[PDB]
Amino acid sequence: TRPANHRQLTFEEIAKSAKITVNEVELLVMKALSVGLVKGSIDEVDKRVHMTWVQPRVLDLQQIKGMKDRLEFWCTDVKSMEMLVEHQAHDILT
Amino acid sequence: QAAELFLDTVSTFTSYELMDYKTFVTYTVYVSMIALERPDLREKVIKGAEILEVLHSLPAVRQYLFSLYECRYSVFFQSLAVVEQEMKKDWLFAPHYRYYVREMRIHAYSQLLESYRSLTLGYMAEAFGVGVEFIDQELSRFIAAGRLHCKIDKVNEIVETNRPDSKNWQYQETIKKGDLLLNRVQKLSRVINM
Amino acid sequence: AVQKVVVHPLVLLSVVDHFNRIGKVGNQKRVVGVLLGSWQKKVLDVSNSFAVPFDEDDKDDSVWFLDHDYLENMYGMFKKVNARERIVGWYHTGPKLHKNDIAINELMKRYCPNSVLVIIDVKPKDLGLPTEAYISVEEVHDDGTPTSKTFEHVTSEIGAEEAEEVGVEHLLRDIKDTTVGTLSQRITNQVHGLKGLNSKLLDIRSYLEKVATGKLPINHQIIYQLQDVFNLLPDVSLQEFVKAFYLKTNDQMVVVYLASLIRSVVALHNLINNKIANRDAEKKEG
Amino acid sequence: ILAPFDNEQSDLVHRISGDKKLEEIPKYKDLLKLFTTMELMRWSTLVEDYGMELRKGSLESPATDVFGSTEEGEKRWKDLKNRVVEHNIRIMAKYYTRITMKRMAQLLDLSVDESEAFLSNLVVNKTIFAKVDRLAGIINFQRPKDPNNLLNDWSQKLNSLMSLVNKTTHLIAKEEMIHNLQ
Amino acid sequence: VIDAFRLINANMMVLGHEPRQTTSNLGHLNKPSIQALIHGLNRHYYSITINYRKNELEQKMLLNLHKKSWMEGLTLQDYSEHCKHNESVVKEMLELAKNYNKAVEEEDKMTPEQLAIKNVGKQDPKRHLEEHVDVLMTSNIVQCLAAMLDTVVFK
Repeated sequence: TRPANHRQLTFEEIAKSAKITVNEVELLVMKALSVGLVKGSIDEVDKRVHMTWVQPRVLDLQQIKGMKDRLEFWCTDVKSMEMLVEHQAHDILT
Repeated sequence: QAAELFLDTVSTFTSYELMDYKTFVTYTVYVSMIALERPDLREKVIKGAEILEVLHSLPAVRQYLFSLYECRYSVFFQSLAVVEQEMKKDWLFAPHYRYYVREMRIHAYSQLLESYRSLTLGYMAEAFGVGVEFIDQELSRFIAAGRLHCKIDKVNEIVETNRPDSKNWQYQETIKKGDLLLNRVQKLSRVINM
Repeated sequence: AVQKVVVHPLVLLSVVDHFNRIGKVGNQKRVVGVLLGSWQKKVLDVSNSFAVPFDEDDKDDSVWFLDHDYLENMYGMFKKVNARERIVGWYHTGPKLHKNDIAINELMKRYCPNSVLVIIDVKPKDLGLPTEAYISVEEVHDDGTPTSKTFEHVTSEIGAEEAEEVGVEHLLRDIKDTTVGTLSQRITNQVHGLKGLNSKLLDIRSYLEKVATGKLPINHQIIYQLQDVFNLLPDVSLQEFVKAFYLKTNDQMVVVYLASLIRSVVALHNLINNKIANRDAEKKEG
Repeated sequence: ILAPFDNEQSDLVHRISGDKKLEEIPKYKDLLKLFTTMELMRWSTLVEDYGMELRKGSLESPATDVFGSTEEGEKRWKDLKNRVVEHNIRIMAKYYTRITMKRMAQLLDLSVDESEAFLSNLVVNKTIFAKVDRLAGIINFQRPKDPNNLLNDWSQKLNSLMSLVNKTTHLIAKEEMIHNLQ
Repeated sequence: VIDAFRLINANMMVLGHEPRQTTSNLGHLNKPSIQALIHGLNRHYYSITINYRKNELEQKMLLNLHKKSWMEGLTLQDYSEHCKHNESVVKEMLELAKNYNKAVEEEDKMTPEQLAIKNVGKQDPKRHLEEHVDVLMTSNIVQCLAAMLDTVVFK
């Protein structure tokens, strides 16, 4: 659910979502790290979890348009840098 | 290089033309107090058998060395003043006899603060030399010069220490040597070709 | 199984002139031939090749004709002149892989259990390589079939031998690199990389456009790989990354500074030498 | 399971596991599974579930050797306790990044001073990396980061990106080949 | 080195006539080597000119040799061996710097007629330092620029 930016989440959020108290949540994430479902690292003194990689999943046809738009405004940066580098260093060889 | 080359106490001093051996030993200890640091001052000038045997006949120089080494800063100043008086009228030390002094003092200041972190300037009054205002002025004028990296707060009279990285100091020297060499090479370039 | 394949220019020239001499007769679309080469460790080398009569109908993709006796006797005939070569695979000059490729690969897998398919483009228009290398494999998934035959790509490159190198050097009189230095290190590496990356992104754009409006055979492995791609982009706004970047750049510039200083000194020395040596030449004429 | 952790012990465990006749005896297979999986129990459940299981059957003679002998029993029980606490330390160092001291003592079923005493000899013997500040009760498990390593990881990530982007397109073309041929 | 030859008969030479009647001057552009003259050649056979036919398609195809993929031009190398290489280069630069002035001072204390022969057995820093400078500048500049554009091409 959370975006790639600001993926850090707290213990109390897990406690409320999973309907358990705090003292077990570590073990839960431990299990989630053991079987390789999710990859990350966990802190204890500050009650924070740093989540990094989660398994992919299937999704409908109205969600891939987001990836299409992301490619849309991704290709333009490459094109712009191409043009800038080509024009700036022209006389180095015609 | 002077203190480096003066390791001939044991390799003979037959050059009695210029001076006698006792003056040679005094000169070598005076320059060894400048050039080299504690891990070598404890290995070459404090452990030498011949230099210690000669120094045993000179109470003043032995006291002046042990005061610095044994961390008796109070008695250090009398010996420093006597030595600088001696070398002011002495040959080949007069034209810069001040500069030498301006090292030793600040050197001692850098040899005490590096162990603690928040030593007050009140302790320095009875541990280093009387006069809080004098210590304050000296510390301020040495901070302003860019050396003796520390800081002082006067509202509560507390001295704090810091540890700058050894990359800043290793950068202004490069830039200034580069500037001097560039000036010299430009002068050389336009001396020729009218 | 196979890691890299190396292709000599000889087979490229043979492909080109075979295509020319067989397409001049009539309007054929695809031609087929068999390659010869060698193995060492996991690296494959291709040396030479010969053609073979092949026929295919555009009406249906299930009818085609090859010759067995021709291939057998021609291999036997090339055996008598050089015994080091051996059958390794086949090539077809189609612009893109066809449906019948699996059937032909199965047909001539008899002569080599590790046949490798090579596609050569006869009229390239870009800077990319003209050759593509594929190998058969059996793939397994959840439902539909326990195994299915599928091609997988293998890295390819163009090699050269000493005699081949001198021949191609004699043939390439007109075109030769201007300078070797920062020029060839920059344009031949960076701008071409930008070109290729943009082309790849455009192709994947096209495929993604084909979905959710048109045909729509939603495939899931492509989606998984797209998620993996879009998840692996690093973040350059982090403070520690910026600090490390600045530290390394500042560390690097000093060396260029020093080298420029040395070059200036050497130039001044050369100027002094020339002026001194040349000012002492006018008086010798009297 | 008494051997201290090493690669030779690890591959010997892997080779000795998965025996067709080993399943004839389930309890020691369970012990091997417990010692080969992730984070292990504190001390109590295994001593309460396998202490009595080392007296019955027709194979408990090495178990009776381990218990009944006084000096051997004491030494081997101490060794087993050390092994299990070492396993817990290794796993919690692998998964955590910074931990309080009270929780560390709690998970080991022993007091805080014995916790620091048991980690001090380990860290001075150069087997694990740990930095404990005992004015705030904090333990740090991660090394300082050099400027080279961050950029090296960045470059590796870039290389993986390029490789996987290259991989996607060929499968794209192969998928497209069988839908718009005619 | 490729040559082409055809044979002649001696009976026609007995008639006081020579083969290969000449109608233009484009047949005598290359003088034969002395070893061809040593053997039979003109008294037994005659050489003919040669040419290579070139077209655009094969020539355009053939220039793909040694071309590299778009991946090779975007990798930015390890940041650990680079500093080792720079450190290695700087030390020999220092040593050549120390050795330069010795040869600079004695450049004119000896007559210049034997100046060139004086540099026949031992190396000279002046020629032996420029290559260091060049390689060092090139490597540093390209390594900087690659990372420079890569920081923004990807995200």
